[PDB]
Amino acid sequence: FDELRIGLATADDIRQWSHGEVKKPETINYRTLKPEKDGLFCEKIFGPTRDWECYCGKYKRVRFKGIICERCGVEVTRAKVRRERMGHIELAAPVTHIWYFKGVPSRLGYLLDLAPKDLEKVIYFAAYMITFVDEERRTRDLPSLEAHVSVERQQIEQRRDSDLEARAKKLETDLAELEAEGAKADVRRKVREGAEREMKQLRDRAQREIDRLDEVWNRFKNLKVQDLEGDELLYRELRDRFGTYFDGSMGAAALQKRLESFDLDEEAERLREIIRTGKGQKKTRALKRLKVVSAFLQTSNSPKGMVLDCVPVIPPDLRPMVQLDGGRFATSDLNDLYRRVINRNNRLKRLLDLGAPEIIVNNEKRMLQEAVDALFDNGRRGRPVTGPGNRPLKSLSDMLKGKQGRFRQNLLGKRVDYSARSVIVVGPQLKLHQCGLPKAMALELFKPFVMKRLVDLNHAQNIKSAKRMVERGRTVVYDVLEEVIAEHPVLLNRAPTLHRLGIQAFEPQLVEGKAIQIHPLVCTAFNADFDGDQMAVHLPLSAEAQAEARILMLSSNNILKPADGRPVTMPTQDMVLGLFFLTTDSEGRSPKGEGRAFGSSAEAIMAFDAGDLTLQAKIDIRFPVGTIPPRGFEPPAREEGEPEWQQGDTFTLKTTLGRALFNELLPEDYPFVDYEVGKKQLSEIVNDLAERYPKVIVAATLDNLKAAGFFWATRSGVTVAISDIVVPDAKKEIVKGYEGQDEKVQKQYERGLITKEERTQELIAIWTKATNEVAEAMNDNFPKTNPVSMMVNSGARGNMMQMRQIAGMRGLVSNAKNETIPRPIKASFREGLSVLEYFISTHGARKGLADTALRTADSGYLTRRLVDVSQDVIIREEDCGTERGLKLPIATRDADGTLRKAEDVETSVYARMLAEDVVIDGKVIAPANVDLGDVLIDALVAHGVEEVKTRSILTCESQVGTCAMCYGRSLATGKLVDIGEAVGIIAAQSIGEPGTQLTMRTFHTGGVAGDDITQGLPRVVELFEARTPKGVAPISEASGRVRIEETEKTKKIVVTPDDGSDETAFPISKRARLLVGEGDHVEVGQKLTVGATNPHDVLRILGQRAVQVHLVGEVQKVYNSQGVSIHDKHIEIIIRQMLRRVTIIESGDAELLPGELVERTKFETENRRVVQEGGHPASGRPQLMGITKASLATESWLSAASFQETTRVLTDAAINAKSDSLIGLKENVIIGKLIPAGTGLSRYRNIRVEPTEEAKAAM
Amino acid sequence: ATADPVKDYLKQIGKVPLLNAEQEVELAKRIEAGLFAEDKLANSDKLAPKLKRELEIIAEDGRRAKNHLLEANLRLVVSLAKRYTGRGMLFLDLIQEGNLGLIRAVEKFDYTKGYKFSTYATWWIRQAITRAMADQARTIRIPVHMVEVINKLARVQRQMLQDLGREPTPEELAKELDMTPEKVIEVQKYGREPISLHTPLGEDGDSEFGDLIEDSEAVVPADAVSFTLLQEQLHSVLDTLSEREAGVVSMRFGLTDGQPKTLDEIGKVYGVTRERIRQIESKTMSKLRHPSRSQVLRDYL
Ligand SMILES: [Mg+2]
Ligand SMILES: [Zn+2]
Ligand SMILES: [Zn+2]
Repeated sequence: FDELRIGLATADDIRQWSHGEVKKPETINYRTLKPEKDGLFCEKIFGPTRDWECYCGKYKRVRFKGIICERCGVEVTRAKVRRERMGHIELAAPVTHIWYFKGVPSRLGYLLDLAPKDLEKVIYFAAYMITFVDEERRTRDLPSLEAHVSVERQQIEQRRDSDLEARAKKLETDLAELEAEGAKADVRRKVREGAEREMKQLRDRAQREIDRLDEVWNRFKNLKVQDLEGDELLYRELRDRFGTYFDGSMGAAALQKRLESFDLDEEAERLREIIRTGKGQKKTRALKRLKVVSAFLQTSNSPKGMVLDCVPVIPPDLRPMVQLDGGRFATSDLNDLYRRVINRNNRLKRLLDLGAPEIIVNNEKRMLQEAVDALFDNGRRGRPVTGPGNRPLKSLSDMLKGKQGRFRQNLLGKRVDYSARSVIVVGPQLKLHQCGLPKAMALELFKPFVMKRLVDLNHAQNIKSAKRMVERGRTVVYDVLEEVIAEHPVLLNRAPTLHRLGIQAFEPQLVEGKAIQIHPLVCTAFNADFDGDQMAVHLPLSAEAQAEARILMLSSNNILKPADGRPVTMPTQDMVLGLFFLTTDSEGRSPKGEGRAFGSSAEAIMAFDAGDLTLQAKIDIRFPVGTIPPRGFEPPAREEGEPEWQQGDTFTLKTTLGRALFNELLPEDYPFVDYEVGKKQLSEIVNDLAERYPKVIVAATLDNLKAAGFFWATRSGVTVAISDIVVPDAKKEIVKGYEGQDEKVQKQYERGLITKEERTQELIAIWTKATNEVAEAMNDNFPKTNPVSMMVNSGARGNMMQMRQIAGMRGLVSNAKNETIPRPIKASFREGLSVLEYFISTHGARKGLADTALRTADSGYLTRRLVDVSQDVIIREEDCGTERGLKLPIATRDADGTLRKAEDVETSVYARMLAEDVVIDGKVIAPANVDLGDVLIDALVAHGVEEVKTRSILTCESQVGTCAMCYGRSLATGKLVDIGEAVGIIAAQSIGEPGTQLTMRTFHTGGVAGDDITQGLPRVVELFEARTPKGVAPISEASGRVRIEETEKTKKIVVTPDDGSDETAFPISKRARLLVGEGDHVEVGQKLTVGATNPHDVLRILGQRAVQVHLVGEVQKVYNSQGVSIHDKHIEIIIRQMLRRVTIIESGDAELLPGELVERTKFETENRRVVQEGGHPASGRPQLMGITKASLATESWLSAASFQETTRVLTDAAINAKSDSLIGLKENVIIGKLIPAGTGLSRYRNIRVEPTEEAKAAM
Repeated sequence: ATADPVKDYLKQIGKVPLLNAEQEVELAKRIEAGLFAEDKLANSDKLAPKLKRELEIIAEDGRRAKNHLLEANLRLVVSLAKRYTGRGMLFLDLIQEGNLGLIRAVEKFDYTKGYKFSTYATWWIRQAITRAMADQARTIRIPVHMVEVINKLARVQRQMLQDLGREPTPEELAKELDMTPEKVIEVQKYGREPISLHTPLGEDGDSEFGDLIEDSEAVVPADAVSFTLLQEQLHSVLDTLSEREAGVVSMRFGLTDGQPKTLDEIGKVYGVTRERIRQIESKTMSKLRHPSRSQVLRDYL
């Protein structure tokens, strides 16, 4: 389990694994249903089908286990041994493996210098091959064979001359006799014409016999190894004419005979020689050939296994034939493929037994080879073997691949026991850490524990009686159930589970109904909505699992979302509206009892219950001792003649009753919050509470906030009648004026003075102006009292666009294929659309639905790719010895006379760590190795700093992984990241979580294609794939003079760098936009055409820091366009995992291949060991590569096998004979060992616990 | 060399010379020449080496003529194998098995019957093709006589269906074929084709038919827990009884070991009569049959 090897399995290994020969094709008997002898499903080879029974019906008893039956040879043992015992099929003629031959040429490898079409010709029995030639023996006796050929030519010419003389005599004789007989007037001309026709035909066959002799001579003269011969007649006449000189064969046996004598070390030698000198695509050919051949040199596995003689068989359980109801049978397609191979092998053996024609034997060997190929890969070549006539049979590989393969459907993700699922309901009566399971769910989940406690409580005599009562379901079972499930957490989980908070451990609690009762305060972190969403409940089982549920997983410890550090367990739908109504100012609502002193909040509550004081009214309310005053009230303390402090003393405040209640919700140590709460300030309050109070106190305060928010939202005066939604009264006249001027334009267009396109453009412009103006009128119309504004201005639920298109006009709405109708929807949803206006609304609606479906699909795909590329990076050191960092800006866009901090400081500089101390006047403002929060950043920007050096992960160098300090504080705990936290998966999920939340598509292309770059999720995936964007913006290599060259066929730009640097020319199309000055000043910074720069050349000509900044800035500017906030360290992790590979050149002294994928640490180690040897180091360039290519090119082939290309990497590992170290997480999920992240580390599992001496002395 | 080797095989047949009557009778005479010559060579008698080489030349010519007859007759076997295609066996495999039938056919030919090769070869072609179809087409092997019985029953059932236009009762088919109706039920139960395990269910792609079936051989954890608790409780109730009674019951059903022992078998080591040992045995069964020591075992069945 330390190491998991792979390689080519030669026939010796197959025979070692095998336990017999599957000689016969049949599987089971047709009446007794017993497995056959020495055939498929054989009990002698694979093992018995029952337990400790044998085939011949004897030896049914268990006592004499491990013996061999004399009658039938079946070993008596368990029935599960048929899951692990394999045999083999002995093939009469060798066949090739379809994985290596007929694949990617990087894995075919050109090990023999043959074209793939030549292989198709040779091993599919359509063209011959010469396997061996006695070249030195052929060249030794050249004068003798030349003399024999000369003798043959001489006798050919002699017999031609004799035949010519005889034909001349015959022609003269017949001409003389037909001119002397005089049978006809011109019969001599006819016989002469016939004679000359005979002349030309016999001369033709003479030149033809000469031609075949010449062609066989020049064919034999240039015969060598690796020679093919398509024509069977030509090879036959070489065999007949010339003997024991060249050896050839037919089919895959030719490859075996070539490979047994194939000399490959000198092949690598001369191939290195042609690597050293040459030019062109020959370099690439020899490069791939040397990268494949050198695998067989260093490794000890012989290359014999590419062509095979034996075929191992799957054990019979894994290709079962199971009995069903009604007598029907169901078998796997592997049994059918094995049956086909066995039938054809038996028929080939039968043909080899007797004397058979070569065409029939060759066709039999071809169909055998094709059947073996179909067994290894059904559908790789040609029409797949269908079978029933509907679908192709699934081969071995066809279930090692894809969504139906073992890697992705049964190894990474598995079904589980002790799990349950039902719909969800909201329960406000629960705490933060409680969930309500039904009775049936809790009984079926906790059934074995219930039986154990029932036997312990002796309600049942033994286990069977306990099970009988549980199945019957008596009330004592429910009582002991309620006694059991407490102090036993369960894992709740939603199916999408987009991010880390999709699994949260609650404490179960018995409730009635058939639905899981769930705290509303946490349902937004699940993305849960109570509309039939079904949540599965998984049960942690051992002590370790429920301990990790209690400590790591509890719902009262997951306040802060790891995506941005913002609180996520304070939802907004209903409680925020209640607190808004509780704490808002009295505007538009009649304030009763406005401006009267109150002794305490109790007297105010009594007055409010009486009815003479409204909830929001500016009153002077005195507060008892211990209440902390507001942040703004401490300096404006009540004026004092003697020295006094208002910090712990009583005070009077000008605040409403509702704010006093709200500060009764918050803890006593919190300062009196004295403003409109809404949502954003509530998020800030919850963030401050989480940052400055322990977890249990924060859970209690949010539970109080939930309860009071619901209580006051019931009485908040929100409701939606149709009078509450109000249309602007000015909308009628605004629309009337705009349609009047539209009518004026329409009669203006009717005269043809303007085109249709210009009219459409100006019409959509003026109608956009109209909808913006009526939106402004709508904002100016509504008061603060109506509930729609009260639930949209409080951050509760809704945006201003929705209220704009319910009250005001719906505005402009798109057509099919992304254009705009000149006529907008002038009717509001309160007024109600007309027929066709509603039709054009449906145009946009269905496109939006299809867009969000495809968007969530591609978001899941990007999330998976990010998880693969960004995994196996884990915090593994406490601190580095480094001091280098990143120059992240802190103060930007300062005005005249003032300094302003950066706008995106909250996602970039926050939650990081300083690389070194900062000084402005010789004194440190912020110490090194501390987090950067609000107060410290405010102090720095007040002192007058412009940029800071943050110790980020891109500059982190370490012996293994990354350290905690260089990564920065974790955004999910609010503290420093613990050693072992799997930061890579958290980063990948945080990038992939708002993929469905982007909801972006290009509104209009402007009538031209290609002018607009990719937007939204396609832009993000194009950035992370390191691909060249669709809008390419070239960058000048050096500063110099740049001018345009407007060639008519294709535009052209030319930049001439100064200082004697070489001219570089960039090709640009005849497209509309180019922003560079002709004969103007240019440098490396700017871009010749506005567009997305290709980041490959950015890295090439600017540096690693510049390309890191560019990538981070681009993805963050995509994400910030929608409102989703992702911290930049999550991107920086993927970018660091992205630039790790380095491309090397001129590696003539570093003794490895130049111009491939080389790891950075390995390249540095090679440089160190070659400068230790004295040789000059090889050059190297960093290579920005995509997430997919970096995921495939990994050390552990199990992780790459679990990814997309699972056939290429398996063949690659088999050829390279690479064994993977099990450092990683996919390769530890598959095996079932503990993952090396978090609790699974070595430094945590190696603890020994013992009580102290005074502890055992006490008891 | 490309896909669809059926086309490649058909072109590999090539433009073989079709044989008019005198040509194939001359070829058959050359077959006999080669065969009788190699038969003469097979004898151990010593002849002239030149005569031996001449007979070897005749044998080579006979082998060449046998080959030429094969490539001449691959056309007829392809034309006949297509008559029985698309019935669970591949077309080229049918061609190859018909080729086996044809090489069996020509070996058993004589020129005494002045008939064409078609009317004699077609019998062996049909016989070998239907024998291979009986032997190898189905996943479960069915013997050839069962196959001919079942497809004769199928064809006469089809004749009944096209005759009276209705599905006949199995009793009518049994009495019109003179077998018992239970035999007819048995043979149409045997004549069934298995359905592949990997059939898709519907719109969903990941859900296959193979994951829906359970296995009866799978161990149930409840059953194993019940078994080990039954063993523990049986040991406990054995310890509850007297030591001598526990000893005598431990051997009567051979509880201690894997083998039970008779009353005469234990009458030597302990030394009592058959009367007394069976009396104390039946007393132990009666004592365990009392309802006091029953609830600890009645639910255990
Ligand atoms: Mg939902
Ligand atoms: Zn046996
Ligand atoms: Zn570090």
